[PDB]
Amino acid sequence: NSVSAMKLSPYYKVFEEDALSWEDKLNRIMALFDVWIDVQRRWVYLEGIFTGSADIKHLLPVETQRFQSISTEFLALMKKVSKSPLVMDVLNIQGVQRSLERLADLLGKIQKALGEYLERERSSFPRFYFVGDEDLLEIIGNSKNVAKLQKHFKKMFAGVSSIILNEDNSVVLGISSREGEEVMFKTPVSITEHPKINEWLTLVEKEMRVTLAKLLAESVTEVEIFGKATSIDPNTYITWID
Amino acid sequence: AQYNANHPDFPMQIEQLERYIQRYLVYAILWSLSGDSRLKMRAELGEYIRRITTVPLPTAPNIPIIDYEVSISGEWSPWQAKVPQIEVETHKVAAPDVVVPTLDTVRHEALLYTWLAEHKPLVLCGPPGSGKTMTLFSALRALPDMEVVGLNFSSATTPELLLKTFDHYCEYRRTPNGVVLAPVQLGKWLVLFCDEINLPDMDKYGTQRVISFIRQMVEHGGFYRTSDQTWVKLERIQFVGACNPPTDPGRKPLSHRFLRHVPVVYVDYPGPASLTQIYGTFNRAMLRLIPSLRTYAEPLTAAMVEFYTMSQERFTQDTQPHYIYSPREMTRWVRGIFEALRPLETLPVEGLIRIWAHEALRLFQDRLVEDEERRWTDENIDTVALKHFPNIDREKAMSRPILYSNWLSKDYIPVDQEELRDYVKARLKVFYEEE
Amino acid sequence: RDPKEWIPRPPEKYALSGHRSPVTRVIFHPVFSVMVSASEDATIKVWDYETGDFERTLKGHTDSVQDISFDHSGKLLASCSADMTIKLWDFQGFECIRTMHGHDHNVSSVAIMPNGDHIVSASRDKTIKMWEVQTGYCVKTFTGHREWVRMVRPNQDGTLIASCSNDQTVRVWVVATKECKAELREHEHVVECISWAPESSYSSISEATGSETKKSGKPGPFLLSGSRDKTIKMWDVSTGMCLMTLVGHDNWVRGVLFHSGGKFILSCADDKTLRVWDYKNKRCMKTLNAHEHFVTSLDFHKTAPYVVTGSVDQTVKVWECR
Amino acid sequence: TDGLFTHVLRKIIDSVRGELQKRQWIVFDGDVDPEWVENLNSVLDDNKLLTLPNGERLSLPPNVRIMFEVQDLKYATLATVSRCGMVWFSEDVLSTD
Ligand SMILES: Nc1ncnc2c1ncn2[C@@H]1O[C@H](COP(=O)(O)OP(=O)(O)O)[C@@H](O)[C@H]1O
Repeated sequence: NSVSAMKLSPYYKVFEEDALSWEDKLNRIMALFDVWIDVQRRWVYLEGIFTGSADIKHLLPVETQRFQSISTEFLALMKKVSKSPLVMDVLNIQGVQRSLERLADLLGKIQKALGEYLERERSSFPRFYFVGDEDLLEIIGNSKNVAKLQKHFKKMFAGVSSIILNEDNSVVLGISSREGEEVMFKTPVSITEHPKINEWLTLVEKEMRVTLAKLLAESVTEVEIFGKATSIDPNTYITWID
Repeated sequence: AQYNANHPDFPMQIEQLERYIQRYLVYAILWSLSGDSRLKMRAELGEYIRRITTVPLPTAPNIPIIDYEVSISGEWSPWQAKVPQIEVETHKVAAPDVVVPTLDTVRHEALLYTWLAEHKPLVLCGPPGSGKTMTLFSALRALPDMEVVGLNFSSATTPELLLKTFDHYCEYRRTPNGVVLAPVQLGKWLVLFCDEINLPDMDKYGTQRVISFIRQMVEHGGFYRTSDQTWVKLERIQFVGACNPPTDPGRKPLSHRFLRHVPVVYVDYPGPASLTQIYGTFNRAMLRLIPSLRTYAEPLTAAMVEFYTMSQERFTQDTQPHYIYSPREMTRWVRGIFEALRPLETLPVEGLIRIWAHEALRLFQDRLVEDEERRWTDENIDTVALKHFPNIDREKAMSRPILYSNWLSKDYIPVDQEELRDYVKARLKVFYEEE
Repeated sequence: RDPKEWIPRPPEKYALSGHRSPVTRVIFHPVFSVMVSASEDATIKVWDYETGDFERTLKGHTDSVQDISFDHSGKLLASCSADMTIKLWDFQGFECIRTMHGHDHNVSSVAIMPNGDHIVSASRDKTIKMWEVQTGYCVKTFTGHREWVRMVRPNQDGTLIASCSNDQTVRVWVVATKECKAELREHEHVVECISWAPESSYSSISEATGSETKKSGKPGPFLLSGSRDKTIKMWDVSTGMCLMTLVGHDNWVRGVLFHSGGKFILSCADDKTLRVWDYKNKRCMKTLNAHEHFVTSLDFHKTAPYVVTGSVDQTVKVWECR
Repeated sequence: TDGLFTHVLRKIIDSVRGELQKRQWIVFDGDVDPEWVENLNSVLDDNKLLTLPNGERLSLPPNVRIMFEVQDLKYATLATVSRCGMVWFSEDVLSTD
C-alpha cells in the first residue's frame, strides 16, 4: 500500500527504479510464502499420519516410501533455512520457489492417496463420518497438538464447540459450547494414557454422557425441594438455574 | 601454495623451496620431453640429464630417474612407494571401476592430474586397450569438480557432434562482453573426452575440420556460431583426447598447429610383469570363492599371461584388421571365469581348467578367419594348460566339444552336445509356433 | 498319509499314453473320480485315475487344444483351442453344446467363473474376454496387455481375475468394474503360469513371509507366477509386493499350484522334473523325475492323494502320494 | 471436489489468511430457480449449515452474509422467499438524473 501511494505521488519519477525493485521483491516474497504456509501445514499433518500409524507402512508401502523421501527433502530444505534464517537469504535460495511448487504438488499427490485410510479410520470413531477428508487428516495427524483441534468439535458433536484442557494439555477436564457454557467431567480423561485420537475421543464422549447423567440426578435432587412447595423464593431458584 | 596452506605455522622455507623446485624441474623436463615416447627413450633422456645436470639426483645405480617423483619435502622418493599390493573385493573382480595400482598407472595418474588441474588440453596416445580411458577416469576421480562427457570420433566426425554435445550439456547465455558458452551446472568444469581424435578423415588438402575446430576453440578460447555469425567464448569447458598411434591403419597424424597446445602422453601396453601383477591380484580376489582352488592362482595367471602373449604375437593387424589383442581380453577372461565360478559351491581343478579353456576359446578363437588359426589356438591352449597345470586329467578337462550353457540348468555349467541338440530341437519346435 | 500333508512319490502309479501329440494340460473332475487331459492333436481324452483305464475321446476341435476347465459342479467342461474357438461340453452326454467365436488369434487359456454363469478366456490378440454360459455372448473384453496373454485364472470368490502375458508382467483385474487392480512386473522373462492361493494357506503364507496380521483380518489374496526365468514368485495382490522368490528349476516353469492343504507348492517345469516347494523355508524339498521330456502341466486333486502331470512325450502320469 | 460456492465458504471457514476477521459477503448475481437455490435452504435457515452429499456440513460463520441480487422472482418457490429478507429496488429508485 505504501509503495502504491508513493507511485501515485508526483515525486515518484526520481524514485521509480528502486520502488519498482521493492515492489518486485515484495511480490516475490508474498508468492513464495503463500505456498510455503500451505506446504508447511500439509507436511505437518502428513508426518503425523505417516509416523503415528504403524500399519500404514503395510497398507500403503509405495506412498510411505514416497512420503519418507519427500519428508527427507523437506527436512534438508528446512535445515538450509535454519542455517541462514534471514528472509532474504531463504528468498535468494536457488530454486526455492520451484522446490516449494514441487513439494506442494507431491504433498497433494500423497494426500489424495490417503482416502481409504481415512475411510477406514472413520470406523474407529463413528463421528468421523461427518468430517471431511482434509479435516479428518488434520485431526488425525495433529492429535499431539490439541490446541488447533478446537475448531473441529462442532462438526462432530451437537453442542461441544470446544473442550477444556489443563495447562499441560494432556488431560481433558471438560467440554464447552459456543455460548461459553462448560461441563466439567467428574472423571477427567487423560490423553497420555490413551495417546491415540479415537480412544480418548471415545472416552471423552462417554464421560460427557455419564457426567450429564450424574448432573441431571443432582439437579433433580435439588429441584424436588422446589416442587410441592406453596411459595418459592427467587434467589435460590436463580442460583439453581445458574 | 597448498603446502603453505596446510602448514600456516611453518610456511615453506627458501632452502626447501629451492630443493623442491630443482627436483620438480628435472622431473617436469623428463615427463615433458619424453612423455610421448617409449620407456627406452625415457631412460635415455634420464641418463642424458644425469650426465649433464647439477641438480641432486637419486643414487640408485640402475633405477631410472623417471621412476622417482618429487616429494613436497624436496627429496626424491620412488614411485614404488605408492603401489601397494591391494586385495580386491571378490564382488569387484575385473569391474570397470576397479584399477589395480601399478608404477605406470600411478605415474600417468599424477601426470594427468598435473595437466588436468590447469585445464590444459591433453592427448593420450597408445595401442587400443592399453588403459588410456582407465587412467583418465582414475585421474578424474581425484578431481570432484569435473564432469567428463565422452565423445567417440570416427571417419565421418564433424564439428556438428561437438555442437550437439554443447547444446545438450551447455547453454549459450548473452553477456555484455559477448555470448559465452558454459556448462548448465555451476562450479564444475566440463571435460570433453574424444576417444578417436585422429580418425576424422583428411580432405585432399590435408586438413581435418574437427581438428581445426578444436584448435580454434583451444587457442582462441571459443568459436563462431554459424547461425548468426556471432563469436562464442568458451567458459569452464576442457578437452581431453585419446588416439591410437598415427602409424596405425586409418589414423592420420595431427596438425603441428594443434599439437602445440596439447601435451601428449604415451600409454603403452603393460609388460608381462605388470600384467602378471594385475591379473594375479584379480585371480587371488576371484579364487577366494572356492577355498580349495586358492593354491592355483599363480599358475592360472601365468597360463593366462602366456597364452595372451602368444596370441598377441601370432595374430596381428597385418593379417586381418580385427586381430587386435589387448588387456581388455584379459579382463574379459577374468570376468568370464568369475561369472562361471560365482554359483558353484565347489569345483575341482579340472573344472577350473575347463572354464579357463572355454573362455580362452570364446575370446581368442571366435574372431579368427581361417581354420588353421583356430587349430593353432586349440593346440596352444592345450599345451599351455599342460605346461602350467601338470598332473591333471587331460581328457576330463579338454574334451574337445567344450560347451557351456545355462539352458539346461540354473547355473553356467558344461553341457553335453547331444543333450543340447535335443533341447535346441524342442525349443525350435516352440519357436516355430511362437515367433 | 496325513490328510493335508501328502506329497507325490517317485514310484508312479500309471503312465497313460493314448495321445498322438504333446499333452497340453491335465485336470481332475471335481466330483467324479475321473481325469481329463487335453493335447495338441485336437482331442480331449478322458481317463479314470483309479484304474488307469481310457474311457472316451472328446473331439470336435480343429486345431490343438490349449486349455480345459470344469465348473464347480463338474457338469460342464470348457475347452479352448488354437482355432480361435471355445467349446462348452455337456460332460453328462459328452457333446459340444456351444461353440464360441470372437477371439482374433490363438486362445491359450480358459476358465469358468466360480459362480458358473460366465467363462473367462485369454488369447494371443492381447485381450481377455468374458462369455455367458447360457447364451455364449461375449460381454467384456479386458484390454491392456501389450503381448500374448498366456493364462487367465479367477480367484476363489470370482471377483478378481489374474493374467500373465509375454509382456513379462502379471495383471490382476476386477471382474465387476474391468479395471486393472495391479500390474505385477518383476519377472525378467515371459511369464507362463499363475495360480491363486487357497484360503487354507493364508495363515501359513502370512506366518512364512513374516507379514504382520492385518487389523481387517484378511491377509489379502496371494498370487503365484511361474515364468521362463526358472523362478517362482509369490505376490501380495493387495499391496503388489513379491513375498518370496522360489529358485531351483533348471528350465522354464510350466505349472505351479498349492497343495490343497496349503502347506506346500507343487510346480512343474521344462527341466523334466516335478518339484515340491516348502515356502515356509523358501526351499525345495523333493524333486521328481516326472517325464522323459518337457512337463507341460500338473494338477493336484482336492481330496484324494493324487497328482497328475502332462508332458510333451505324449504321456499322462498319475502319482500316488505318501 | 469442492464447487465454487463450497470452495469460497470453506476458504472463509478455514481462515488460513485471517478470512474470519473480515466482512465476507457472498453475492449471487444472477437468476434464481429452485434447482440451485434450494440447496441453500439449510444455509439460509436457522441451521446455518451447508450439507454436502459426502456427509460434510459447513457452518455459516457469523461474519458471512449470503446475498442474492435478482431482477425477478417468478421462478423461486415459497421456501426460498421465506428464508431471506427482501429489499425491493423499484426502477423509480434510480432516476435518469
Ligand atoms: N592396472 C590395471 N588394473 C586393472 N585393469 C587394468 C590395468 N591395466 C589395464 N587394465 C585393463 O585394460 C583395459 C583398458 O582398456 P581401455 O582403458 O578401455 O583402453 P582404451 O583407453 O585404449 O580404450 C581395461 O579393461 C582394464 O581392465
